[PDB]
Amino acid sequence: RELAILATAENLLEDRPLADISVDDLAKGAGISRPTFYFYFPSKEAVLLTLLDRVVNQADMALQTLAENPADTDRENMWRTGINVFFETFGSHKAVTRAGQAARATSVEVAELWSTFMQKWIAYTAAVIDAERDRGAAPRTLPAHELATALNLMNERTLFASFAGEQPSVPEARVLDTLVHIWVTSIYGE
Amino acid sequence: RELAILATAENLLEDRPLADISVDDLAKGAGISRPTFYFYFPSKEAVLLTLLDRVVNQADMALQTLAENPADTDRENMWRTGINVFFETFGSHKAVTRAGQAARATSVEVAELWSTFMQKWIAYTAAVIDAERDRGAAPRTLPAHELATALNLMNERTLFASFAGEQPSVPEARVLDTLVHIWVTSIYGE
Ligand SMILES: CC(C)CCCc1nc(-c2ccc(C(=O)NCCC(F)(F)F)cc2)cs1
Ligand SMILES: CC(C)CCCc1nc(-c2ccc(C(=O)NCCC(F)(F)F)cc2)cs1
Repeated sequence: RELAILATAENLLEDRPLADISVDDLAKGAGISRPTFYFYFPSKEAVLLTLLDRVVNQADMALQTLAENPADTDRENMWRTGINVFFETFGSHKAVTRAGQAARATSVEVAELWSTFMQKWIAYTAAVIDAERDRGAAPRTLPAHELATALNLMNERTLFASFAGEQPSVPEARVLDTLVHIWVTSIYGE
Repeated sequence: RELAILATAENLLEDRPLADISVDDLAKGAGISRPTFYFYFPSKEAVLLTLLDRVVNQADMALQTLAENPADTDRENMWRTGINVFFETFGSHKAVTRAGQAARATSVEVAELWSTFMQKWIAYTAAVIDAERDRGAAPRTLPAHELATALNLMNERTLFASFAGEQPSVPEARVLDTLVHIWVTSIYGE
């Protein structure tokens, strides 16, 4: 029934914002009553937090999997496989992505979740840049953590604008190539 | 008295969010009554829209001024002078920047203002990249408008995270050099 509430919420978020979804809407979709809903989640806000937590951990575990089983390809394709984790994971859950980013403004728990994982993904990015510099493949230009931070924030803004069809945005079918170019040139360029 | 209302609002936004500022707060600061406030602005939301409109046009007119009077320096310093318009203009009005970005979620007029100017700044960016390619200084890699869009969105997210001291963020004293590196490598890199 927890899974039914979560699937109901993800389905309804494709049609309307969390503000237009009632606890009664979530309960009906999961085949339970309102007070029975409160046995599983304290609020509709907690439901979105759990949905975002699932998608964020999905992306994180995919990047951990790549990290353990390196692809046998050139540096451009290495970075492309990493960015693609986020493109495919968040782009496969557009309504949770959209609603979760909007909740950053109003939910300390959402803001803290997003902050925690971005710090982790930025640290990992910087560690890989540092490894590329140590082996002589990348030049020692900017501080690696500072470069990693700007590239990770570029991807957050640019992928999510693309998925939402914002004006302006890179077309979704061009956004991966766009970001790979900017990561590879900025990491390997003198 | 319009200028007094606007100065009052900019001052109060340094201490608290627009949600915690009342029309009565703005009126008191400008030395007028509540109904007299409504003679100048329909809402506190319109006051923020005007503040954001002023800062956005300040940045736009600064970039127009640079465009007319080119600086006599290398390509890295050219791009640095352009990014610096946004760093100095928005970084000199941090409370309006913060409040204006937050209002994008709730105000169609704010969202449309921000969208309109980003389109203009992206078009100008793409026109300069195209000129650099035409003269043989930049290689024909990505579509220039797509590259321009991702670089402009990177700057929006990265400058505003820096000004807000978000975790994560590039330190404010490093953010200009960080962005200049990524623009120059991605625009001139093969
Ligand atoms: C083959 C193995 C060793 C992977 C090596 C390539 C790597 N890629 C990354 C990386 C991290 C973050 C993001 C990124 O997109 N952040 C932003 C996340 C989001 F959601 F905000 F967009 C994109 C790539 C780090 S190392
Ligand atoms: C010497 C003359 C000819 C200027 C040539 C250098 C140029 N610089 C730009 C440019 C445009 C936008 C931004 C930019 O930061 N956008 C994002 C704005 C904001 F506010 F969202 F951060 C940054 C530089 C375009 S051509």
